Formats: sequence, structure tokens, C-alpha cells
Amino acid sequence: STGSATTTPIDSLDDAYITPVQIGTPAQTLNLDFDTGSSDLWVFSSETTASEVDGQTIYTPSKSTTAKLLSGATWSISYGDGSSSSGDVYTDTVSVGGLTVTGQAVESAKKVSSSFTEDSTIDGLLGLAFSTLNTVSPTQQKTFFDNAKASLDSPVFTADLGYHAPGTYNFGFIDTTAYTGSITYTAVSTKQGFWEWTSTGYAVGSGTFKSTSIDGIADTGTTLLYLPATVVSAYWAQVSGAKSSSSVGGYVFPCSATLPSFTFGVGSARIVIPGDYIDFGPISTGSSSCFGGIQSSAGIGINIFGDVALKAAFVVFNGATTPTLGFASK
Ligand SMILES: C#CCN(C)Cc1nc([C@]2(O)CN[C@@H](c3nc(-c4ccc(F)cc4)no3)C2)cs1
Repeated sequence: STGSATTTPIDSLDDAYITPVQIGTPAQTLNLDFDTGSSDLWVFSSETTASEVDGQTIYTPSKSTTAKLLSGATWSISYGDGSSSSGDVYTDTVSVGGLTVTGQAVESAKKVSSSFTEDSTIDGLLGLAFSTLNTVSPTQQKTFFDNAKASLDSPVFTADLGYHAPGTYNFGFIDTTAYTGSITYTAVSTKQGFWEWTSTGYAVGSGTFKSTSIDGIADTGTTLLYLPATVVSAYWAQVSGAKSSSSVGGYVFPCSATLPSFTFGVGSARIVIPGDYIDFGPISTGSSSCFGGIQSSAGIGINIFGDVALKAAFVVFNGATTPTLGFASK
């Protein structure tokens, strides 16, 4: 089997991407944030505290003939930005782009933190990291991809995120028309439960390439590119007036600037992030200070190849027995 679904930016900044997902019978379509950095599929639901729901579409398990309470199971998760959610668990039929998993754990939110309430366009998350990170207790649950894997034509999914434009998540096949050149595959460590890999270095603009190992994760659920302070400083040093602002919480730059590109290494291959992808616009409406799309990972504890990096590439998440990540230009 295979599946193919379009993913769409939630706003003009590409802050996140949402993908329609069918849950239950008859189908209830919710727009979920596919997150290769976590492993819970959770949804706003008829159980979510009413004061914490503001415009989201909710899953109502009592209206699904295929829903079953996963008796006694609870879940509770926090994300890198400090957001969080928790609740109980149903199993139900879940379909993404024509690919169906029966008996998928659908984690129903009883509580969500303010950032989720405020994002009226995000009806929940669909985790695509390794199932070892799933938070369901006392019986840990598998991700949608893990459940689908044995039925897929190939044990892979691909992320083809757009820049201020829709893109595609495919399951079970590699669309050879979606990229240019070759896909360079690189080894993955699952030791932390992430799609963790080692980039071979970087370049700023038209500069020479610096060969240096950068361990990090491929995370579709993170907006920005978080890299070591040394790398980030070398990038922003090329932008007149750019500075790290403690009040803003990261690097800002004059909105009058044209940003240089940023290249990252994948083995002997290179992915070039255009400068425009690094511009997240005014820090507040009307401001002439713009927020940078490359930020320091210092204090996160991990480098994160988030959407800023991933949307410059066609990315293969190969979940074979020895997992790998593939990157191609596009
Ligand atoms: C700090 C620290 C140490 N480590 C836990 C950092 C990491 N953190 C992650 C993720 O939690 C998993 N992916 C990303 C994600 N964030 C969201 C999200 C958050 C709030 C919203 F309102 C909407 C979406 N969705 O996915 C971050 C991986 S490593």
C-alpha cells in the first residue's frame, strides 16, 4: 500500500504545516501537524476542556462506530518550546492520503497548553519519530508509520515541504519526479528515538564549505534551523546589523537586509537553503527588525534540522531495519 497527502503552511511564515487526516467511521477529518520529532498522534476532541478549545476541529469518538476506548491508557507530552498536552486514548481507523491503519492509537486531549489553544488551525499532532518515544502508559503505542510499515510497498515516508506553498507527505514510495539529481542517504541513530543523523558541515552564502560533524535531528515539527552557536554566529556575522536579542529570544536582523543562503552537508552532497527561507519577517507587525530562521541550539541540547532546512530538500525517512535519511535537492 501507499498514501499521499498534501501538507499546507498554517500561515504566511510557514510556522507549521497541517495535513488532513481521516479518523473514525464515518470519517472525521482533522488537520494535524506531522511531527518527525515526536511519536504521539493526539487530537483535540470532545473531551478537551472547553475553555482550551478555540476554533479547532474536534474528534468525537462517540460518533465513530470503529472507536474503542483503550481502557486505562493515558498520555502526557511536552514539546521543546514548553507546550504540552495530555489525556486518554482510543483506538480507531486512521487514514492519511488513502493509506489506512486500523486500530491506531488516537490520543484524545483532555488538556492542552496555551500555544495549542491559540493555534486554531492545528487540530492535533501526528508523530513520526520512533515509537520508543510514545508517551502512552502503561502500554506504549506505535506511531501511524510504525503501524503502517509492514503493509507499505517500501518501509519509508517522504517529506516534501513547500516554501510559502503546499507540499506533500508520501508513505510507502519515493516519487522520483519530486526531486532533482540523486538522493544522498545518511545513517540514522535511533538511540534517542529521533531521526538523528550527522551533517558533514556547512557554508554561508558563496563561502567555502567548512567540513565539521554536526549531529542533529530531522524534525518536521520544528519551524526553524537550530545549530551550534559557532555556526549560527558565522552565518549572522555576514548580515549587517544582525544581532542576538535577549528580549526577542534569538537572532534578529534588519528587515532591509538581503540574507545569504546557507548550505548544509549530507555526506558528500550539499543542500542549499535560499536566503529567503531564513527570513521570518518582522518580529511584530510594522517592525523593521526581522526574525532569523537560523538560531542557536545552545540550551536546547540538540541540533534541529527543522522546517527551514527540510523545506529546501526532498527528504526520505527510511524506516527499514537499518534506518537512514535521504536528502535530495529539488
Ligand atoms: C528544549 C529541549 C530538549 N528537547 C526536548 C528539544 C526537542 N523538542 C522536540 C519537539 O517537541 C518535537 N518536534 C517539535 C514540535 N513542536 C511542535 C509544536 C509545539 C507547539 C505548538 F503549538 C505546535 C507544534 N510540534 O513538533 C519539537 C524534538 S527535540
